[PDB]
Amino acid sequence: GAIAGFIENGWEGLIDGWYGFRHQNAQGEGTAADYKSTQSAIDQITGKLNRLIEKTNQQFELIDNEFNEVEKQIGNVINWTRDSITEVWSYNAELLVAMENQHTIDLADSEMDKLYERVKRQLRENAEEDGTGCFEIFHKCDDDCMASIRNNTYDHSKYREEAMQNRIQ
Amino acid sequence: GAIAGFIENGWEGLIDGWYGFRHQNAQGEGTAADYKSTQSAIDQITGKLNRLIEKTNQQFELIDNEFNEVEKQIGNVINWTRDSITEVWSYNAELLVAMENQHTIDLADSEMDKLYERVKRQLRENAEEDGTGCFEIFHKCDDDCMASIRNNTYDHSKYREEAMQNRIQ
Amino acid sequence: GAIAGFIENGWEGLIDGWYGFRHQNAQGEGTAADYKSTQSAIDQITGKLNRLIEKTNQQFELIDNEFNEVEKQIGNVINWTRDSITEVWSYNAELLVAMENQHTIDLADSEMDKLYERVKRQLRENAEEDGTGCFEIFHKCDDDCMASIRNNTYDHSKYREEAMQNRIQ
Amino acid sequence: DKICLGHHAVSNGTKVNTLTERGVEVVNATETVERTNIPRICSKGKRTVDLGQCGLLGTITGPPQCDQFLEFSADLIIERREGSDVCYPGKFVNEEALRQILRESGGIDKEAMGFTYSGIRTNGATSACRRSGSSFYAEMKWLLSNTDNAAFPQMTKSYKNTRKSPALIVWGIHHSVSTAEQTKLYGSGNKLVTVGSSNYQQSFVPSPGARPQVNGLSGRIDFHWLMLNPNDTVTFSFNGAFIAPDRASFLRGKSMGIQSGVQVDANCEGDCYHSGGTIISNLPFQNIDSRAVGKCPRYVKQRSLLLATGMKNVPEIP
Amino acid sequence: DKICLGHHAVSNGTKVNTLTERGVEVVNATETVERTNIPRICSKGKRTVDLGQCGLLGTITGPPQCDQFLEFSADLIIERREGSDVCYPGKFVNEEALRQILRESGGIDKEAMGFTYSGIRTNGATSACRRSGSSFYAEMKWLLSNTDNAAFPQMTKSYKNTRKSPALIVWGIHHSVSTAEQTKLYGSGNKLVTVGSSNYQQSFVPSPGARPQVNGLSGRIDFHWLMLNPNDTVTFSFNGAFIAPDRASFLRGKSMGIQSGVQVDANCEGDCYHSGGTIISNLPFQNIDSRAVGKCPRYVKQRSLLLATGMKNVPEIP
Amino acid sequence: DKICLGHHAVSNGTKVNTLTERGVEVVNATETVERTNIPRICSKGKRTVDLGQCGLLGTITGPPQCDQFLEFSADLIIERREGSDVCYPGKFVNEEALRQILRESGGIDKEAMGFTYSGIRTNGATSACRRSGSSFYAEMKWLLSNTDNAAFPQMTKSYKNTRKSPALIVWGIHHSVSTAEQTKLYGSGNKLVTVGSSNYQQSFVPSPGARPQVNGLSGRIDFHWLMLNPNDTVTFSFNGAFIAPDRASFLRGKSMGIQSGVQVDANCEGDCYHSGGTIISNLPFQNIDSRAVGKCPRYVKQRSLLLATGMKNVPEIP
Ligand SMILES: *[C@@H]1O[C@H](CO)[C@@H](O[C@@H]2O[C@H](CO)[C@@H](O[C@@H]3O[C@H](CO)[C@@H](O)[C@H](O)[C@@H]3O)[C@H](O)[C@H]2NC(C)=O)[C@H](O)[C@H]1NC(C)=O
Ligand SMILES: *[C@@H]1O[C@H](CO)[C@@H](O[C@@H]2O[C@H](CO)[C@@H](O[C@@H]3O[C@H](CO)[C@@H](O)[C@H](O)[C@@H]3O)[C@H](O)[C@H]2NC(C)=O)[C@H](O)[C@H]1NC(C)=O
Ligand SMILES: *[C@@H]1O[C@H](CO)[C@@H](O[C@@H]2O[C@H](CO)[C@@H](O[C@@H]3O[C@H](CO)[C@@H](O)[C@H](O)[C@@H]3O)[C@H](O)[C@H]2NC(C)=O)[C@H](O)[C@H]1NC(C)=O
Ligand SMILES: *[C@@H]1O[C@H](CO)[C@@H](O)[C@H](O)[C@H]1NC(C)=O
Ligand SMILES: *[C@@H]1O[C@H](CO)[C@@H](O)[C@H](O)[C@H]1NC(C)=O
Ligand SMILES: *[C@@H]1O[C@H](CO)[C@@H](O)[C@H](O)[C@H]1NC(C)=O
Ligand SMILES: *[C@@H]1O[C@H](CO)[C@@H](O)[C@H](O)[C@H]1NC(C)=O
Ligand SMILES: *[C@@H]1O[C@H](CO)[C@@H](O)[C@H](O)[C@H]1NC(C)=O
Ligand SMILES: *[C@@H]1O[C@H](CO)[C@@H](O)[C@H](O)[C@H]1NC(C)=O
Repeated sequence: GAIAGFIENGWEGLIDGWYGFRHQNAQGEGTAADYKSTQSAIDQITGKLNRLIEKTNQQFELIDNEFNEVEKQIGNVINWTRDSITEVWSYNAELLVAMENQHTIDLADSEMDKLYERVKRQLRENAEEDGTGCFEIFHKCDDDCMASIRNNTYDHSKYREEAMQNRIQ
Repeated sequence: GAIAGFIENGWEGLIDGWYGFRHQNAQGEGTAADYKSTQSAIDQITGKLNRLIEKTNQQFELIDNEFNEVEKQIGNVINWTRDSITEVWSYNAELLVAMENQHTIDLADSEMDKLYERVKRQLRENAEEDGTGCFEIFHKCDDDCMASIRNNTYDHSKYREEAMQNRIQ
Repeated sequence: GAIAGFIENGWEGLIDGWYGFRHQNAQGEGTAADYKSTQSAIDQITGKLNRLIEKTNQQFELIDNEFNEVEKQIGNVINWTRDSITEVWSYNAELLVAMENQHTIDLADSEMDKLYERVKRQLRENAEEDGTGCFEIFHKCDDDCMASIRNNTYDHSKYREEAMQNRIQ
Repeated sequence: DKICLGHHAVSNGTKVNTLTERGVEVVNATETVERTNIPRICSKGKRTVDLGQCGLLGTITGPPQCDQFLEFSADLIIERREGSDVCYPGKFVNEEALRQILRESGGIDKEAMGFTYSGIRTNGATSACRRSGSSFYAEMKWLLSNTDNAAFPQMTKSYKNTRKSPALIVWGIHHSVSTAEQTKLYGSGNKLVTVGSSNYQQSFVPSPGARPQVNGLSGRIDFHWLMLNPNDTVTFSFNGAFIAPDRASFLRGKSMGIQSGVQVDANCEGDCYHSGGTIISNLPFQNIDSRAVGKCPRYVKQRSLLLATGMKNVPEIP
Repeated sequence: DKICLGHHAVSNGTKVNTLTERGVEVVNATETVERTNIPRICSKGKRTVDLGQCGLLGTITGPPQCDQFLEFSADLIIERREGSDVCYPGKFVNEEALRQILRESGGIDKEAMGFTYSGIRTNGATSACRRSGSSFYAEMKWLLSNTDNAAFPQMTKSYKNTRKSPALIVWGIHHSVSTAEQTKLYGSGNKLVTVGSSNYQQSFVPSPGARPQVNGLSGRIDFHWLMLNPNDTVTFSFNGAFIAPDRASFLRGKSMGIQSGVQVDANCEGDCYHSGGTIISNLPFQNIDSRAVGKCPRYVKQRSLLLATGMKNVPEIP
Repeated sequence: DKICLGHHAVSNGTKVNTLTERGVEVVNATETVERTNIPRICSKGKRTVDLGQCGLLGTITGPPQCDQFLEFSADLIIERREGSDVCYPGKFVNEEALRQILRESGGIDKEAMGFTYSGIRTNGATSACRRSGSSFYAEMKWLLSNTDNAAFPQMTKSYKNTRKSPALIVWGIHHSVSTAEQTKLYGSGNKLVTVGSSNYQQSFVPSPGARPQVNGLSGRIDFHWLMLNPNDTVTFSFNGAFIAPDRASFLRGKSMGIQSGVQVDANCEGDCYHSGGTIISNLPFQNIDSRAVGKCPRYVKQRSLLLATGMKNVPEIP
């Protein structure tokens, strides 16, 4: 009945956010979402969306005719030009999406690290990494203490004596 | 009257470099720039610049006439082709700059981390992270000691006893 | 006769993998490759390769003649269009390769960090970073112990007492 | 006591592509390539003409089919396949260039050219241009000799464009089924029509000869056109086989022309059209029609290109 | 005791380019731009005709050089520089459009048009079209008066396309060295040839006059062509100087035409060609020929673009 | 004791765009799209001709305006709007193709064609081509009958290109105001001009008729041109209404032609031009003129695209 964070698995139960906290203390197990990192990621993704929505003001008119076919020579020149251009946009679209998606995925991982790194820096010398995305806290952390971490009001100085004692022996 | 590093703020007083050190000891407060990380970042940015300066040897000549308009059919085919091509380069330019800028910004952050990580590895077990981009040094570090860190000549073995003593209790 | 990991140097002796381990204990020095990180990197690179191999089904036919030159006006329009398109693909190719290579290099560094970070998290409080990509292990690690690390079966709890003792004094 | 950092995931994962992987699952994605078509012409906010049987070029010469459109006005112009520019069998020279011109004309304003004739019939008519009875193009005058086989006098008519915009001038050459018929209409001898401007100079000769019967007729009237610059003049010297214009055309302003085979809708509002309907989309790309016109997303070969709108989906360890 | 993490490296490093650096060494790289050419036409799996001396347009009219190809069939068509569409000096009108049509025709199927003549010679022949002795185009009939200076009667021949595909119709106008020669062949007076269809109407006049001697001859036969729609008819009214067709052409299906000056190979299998050979490559780009045709990688200016297939190469500290 | 790591920042931040953000402040940025124009033609290092009133095609036929340029030489050729190819009213056939040819000719070298005439006037002149008194095109000969209404004998002149480069051959057809005037000049009867080469064959007829007065004249001389292959010959058979050439043209080498309405400067050095001046820039893009020519940066719609040349700007906490 253990818990684990990122690094081989996500949380299908986290349904009110993208990134979040999951803890276990004497009061039991709990899971809450982090707002700041979630919104930051959402802001960046929608940012891409709006960018790809930016319409063009370039108007194009008919250059040939599908009722009465134009002359062969100029007609083949036109088809050759359009097909060439189509090849170009198809390539651009394929590359754009592939490139964007690679970045969307990476910046998502990036946000996860930043959150993990922030929590690590809050806990100072009062905790150790378990290697599953979790921290082993070497003191009593009731639900109020866990909440103090989630809102960045955890004062490690308060727990430092009790923690280092339990860590050393 | 505290000091803080990267993570929510830059230094407007750092005017002789891109990345730098800021310390406070008994001798007071001081700020110096790091050369290596600054130059590395400058080398990468100018590297992009030279790449975008690479001119073309493709020469183009007049295909129509702005004094005496060419025939309508071939004239409209030309305008249709040029406008289509213009749409392509406008897209490329927009994407190129957006993509470059995203990378320029990220590699700049990257250099900051590397510098922070290097200093962390110099200090070994003699310091702790405060979470504002700074290190709390658990021994006396005069201006000479601070300089030893900046030029990567800090021998943690020299201060290790005094440091671990102050960290533990 | 010391050893050093990544951070200013690669290993020309590592010839059976991309990433690997190098240790020294009483039994001497040894070097082994890590499979998982090596294959992951290879999977990503070949992934790019297959993507760039994806052929087109667009067929193009002759639009002019190199035995009997076509009319000047339509002939110059054609050359102008082809040259313009050639400029576009030359640009795309240059950018594609430059962009891919930047990413190939970065994801390679990324894999190195992940491996280093994983090992760091295995060792817990029983080791310290030397700053050359290596870990100073503060206990006896025979060849069997070194192997336990490489296959992620190192139980830090087993060595924790002996390690913290040697680290503290 | 223990606190873990994590990210959400689903069982409802959708695959996308990247630089390296093909089919990597992300939490959420959206489509970038439109395939959703509206099989109607969304004409709201736009003055629209459904020419139907009236060919676009027919709006200038004026066969019966185009009588309603002789001075039309539009923001959107719709050609139909059943359209025809012709009653008496024939075709325009440089037809497509002319269509491209009229598609963005915003419509046409007609003006009398004021030609007068003497010792000649102008009541040239045909069964093919039936308007009640036998008739002819509404903007043209089919000129004959006077009786039959009679000599057609040489003539020289001119017209100046006293307006600030160029004038669409259209005339026709008639090609009789036989020299016997050409003689019956315009008299004997070789026939020449010359057309002079100040940036244009051409010449025209009838080509009498047997041809297949179109609408029961083996004769052809081929039309020719030029644009007359402001204050410039055209001059028509001829001696028979000439289809004279009665009025000139002036372009009203700006419009857009399409060809389609679907109905119009005045409730929907669109700006990108193809023959099969209207494309309304904020998506950057489309896979409906390469020849789509107006303000459209770029056409691509692919039917689908999913853009990741969520992180990589990593299943929870059960 | 100490454990280090590391990555491999070489002394055999190869430089590539990135966004920032130019010439950064990586462990391993591969080429993305093909420069390797196969100086042969890889024709395996494809029915191939090496027209050689037979010009592609010659396959329709049929000079001696093209006698083997009068009803050819192919998937790949190869034009050669020594090719010629002509025996008696002349050229097609709209030649390139016609070539582009025949290059993807899959070959041609010929069919008699069934013309019959009276009070006229049809045995028009020349020294330039030598087939054993003096002869003429195989699919055409050079029509003369009857004796010499004799009057050439007006005629009117027609042909309907009773097939489901359009028919390639080709006729010729003869331009004599002098009016003296034109008279000797077709009699005195002005000569007119008219050609009528149901979407086509043209007219033709001979232009007798002195010209440089090609193949010893100062006369020219210029060819003209149209495509006859299914169930539509063409009509030829004329009175001399007319080169009548004997057969019509029908396109067999689908093919691809190239121009080349290198040999064919039936063992190699390719799909991208240029005049200098075949490009077989999985590479996305090529720097061989901008005008390469078939299914080809994109042409680029650069001869080389190395793609990194390995990490950055960092030398070991010795 | 405490040591902090940091990065610089400013209050003078400049906004740029990325994949995700729009208007993210960076420390420093530079422009990639040129908008800075030099309203002059930077001609340093380049031999330059400002044709002025001489139309480019006029350099071949030689009206008075082009007398200085009859054998010009240049690296850069500048057309001006006030330029004219004509003294006696008329126009070239295939004019734009010819312009495109001459724009990169590097200039022209003229050579006598050596025609001689008998029983004919060659002193055809007009008030429109005033050079001191009434005159004509410098490289042409206006041929007449001999007295008035007199018969114009049939003639046949030929010229071979004995040089290693193709020869620009130009001739003219004259269109009289009336058949009365055509008769007065070249005698009665239909007039034909034939032009024969070894890859060219055409025919020409005058079209006498009333036209608007240009320069007081209702007559038109329309010019025609071909390129004569080395060692090939042209032949001119005619009987009136023919404007004969006196000299042929040979292309000097390589140049570039532009149209402009701004002055020239011999101090500035440029390589990218448009009608409004010269673009000198190392920037990859420009937003000045889509039709700019030479070696230019790519044209874009946007006026500005800032490239970040510094890190993200993060203000210091006060
Ligand atoms: C999965 O990704 C899609 C694509 O981003 C998400 O759907 C999007 O949801 C937002 C908000 O619900 C929609 O925004 C809307 O904008 C329109 C236009 O301003 C407005 O009228 C609406 O009221 C709404 O604010 C957006 O259009 C919509 N995108 C699509 C393509 O439908 C979806 O939310 C993602 N899934 C999850 C679980 O978040
Ligand atoms: C340096 O990079 C090149 C390029 O990736 C590597 O060469 C590649 O090696 C692989 C495996 O040896 C080749 O895969 C092959 O695929 C074909 C087609 O399916 C198959 O017939 C072969 O049996 C093989 O499986 C690949 O083609 C080849 N690429 C090239 C361009 O030759 C090379 O391995 C890299 N160097 C090192 C030391 O790994
Ligand atoms: C803000 O970014 C701009 C753009 O990079 C920086 O301006 C650049 O400054 C460098 C050095 O001062 C200029 O290099 C120059 O190259 C030319 C040509 O070789 C040479 O003649 C000069 O003597 C100089 O070495 C560069 O041209 C210039 N770029 C522009 C567009 O002016 C600027 O330095 C950045 N701001 C700060 C505070 O660094
Ligand atoms: C242009 O492409 C269309 C699309 O298939 C084709 O139907 C048409 O025949 C092409 N034009 C010519 C002149 O072949
Ligand atoms: C080509 O585009 C220019 C730019 O507006 C326009 O003035 C010109 O009329 C166009 N050409 C034709 C034939 O309409
Ligand atoms: C098209 O480009 C080729 C390549 O140099 C050139 O040889 C040819 O002359 C060009 N076409 C025309 C009409 O100039
Ligand atoms: C108008 O035409 C007359 C001759 O018809 C001409 O003299 C004049 O220059 C033209 N322009 C104006 C503005 O009058
Ligand atoms: C075939 O041609 C005849 C006249 O020759 C015409 O009446 C008919 O409509 C055409 N089509 C069919 C399917 O018979
Ligand atoms: C030059 O022209 C003559 C006839 O005028 C011809 O016989 C010869 O083949 C041509 N070429 C050379 C190189 O003499």
